Amino acid sequence: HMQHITVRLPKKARAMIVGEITNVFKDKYPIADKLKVIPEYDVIEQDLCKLLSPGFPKQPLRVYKFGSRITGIGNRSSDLDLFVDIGNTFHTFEHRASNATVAKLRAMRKFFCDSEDWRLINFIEQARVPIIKTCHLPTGIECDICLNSMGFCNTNLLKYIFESQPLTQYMCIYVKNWLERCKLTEQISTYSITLMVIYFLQLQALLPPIAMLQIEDAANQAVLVGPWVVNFAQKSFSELGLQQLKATVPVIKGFLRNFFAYFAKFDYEHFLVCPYIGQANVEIAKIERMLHARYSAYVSDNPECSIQLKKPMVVQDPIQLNHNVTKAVTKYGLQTFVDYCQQTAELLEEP
RNA sequence: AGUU
Repeated sequence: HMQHITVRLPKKARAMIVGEITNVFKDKYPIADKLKVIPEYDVIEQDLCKLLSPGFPKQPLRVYKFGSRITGIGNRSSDLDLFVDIGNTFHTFEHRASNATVAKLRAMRKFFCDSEDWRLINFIEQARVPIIKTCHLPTGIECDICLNSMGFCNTNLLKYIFESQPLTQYMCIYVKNWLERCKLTEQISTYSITLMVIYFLQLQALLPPIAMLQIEDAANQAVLVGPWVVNFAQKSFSELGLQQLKATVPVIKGFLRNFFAYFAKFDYEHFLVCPYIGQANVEIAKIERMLHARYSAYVSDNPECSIQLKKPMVVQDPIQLNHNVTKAVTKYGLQTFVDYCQQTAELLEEP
């Protein structure tokens, strides 16, 4: 009994949806806002610089913090993501880590192992973005350490979006928690659903297309990481012509109802979630011809690194345009997601 | 498949 039967929304999610929206945020939003900046992070950054510099003498070293804590959707149990730039690699793109990058990460491992200030949790060199997971013992904060600047770049984009249009931030906190209660996080990450929220609000004219923030003319040049444009015009929404909403409980509830209803009925077979273009009905069959000329040139030289479109669910990263962030979602995982969306939208209704 |  599979495709003809709806996957039942888990009880742990149902209780939270049917419970008042207020109790969702009463603690979670103020906590998430406070975790954007705490002094603990300066201790981590300084300790990490002190730890690793002797391992890379005569090379510049800068640490960049990113991820959910930094954008404003974290909680006390969230990891802190850290990009360690040794030797000015910020503007270098590696879809999969180079051997040189792996050798650098390998060399970093023994420092965390040897240092009493850090507990090594895992060393993941075979991931697309290899990482060292380690606990910073003085603060107790778990850190994911990588050698790839792109997550930092999209964090700064999210931070601008969230600060300009706080509704986005409230919605992301809600759907992050919904994913956890639905036990969907193995298939759909917090970052993936953040891009889905962004795209949904773009369709409502509440957020700009990312492409529109990256016009290349006399006033505005690109910051490039490989072929990707990672900066954006930090224009006020007043200049952009976009209204800025106060997120209230009824406002949030109404947008979340429409969010879940929209992704319950989205045609994942023919369309992709596309915060770069930020318009309705962006066709899987067309997207590769809609990107900037650097994309086509990049795939010409990296033919196995074009966006993976032959997948049940396509959500394109707005900066790293060759990345379908949901490429690992299975047909049954997508069916589960859409069913959960459908049931959540129903429970958020008030006829 | 593992950060975002």
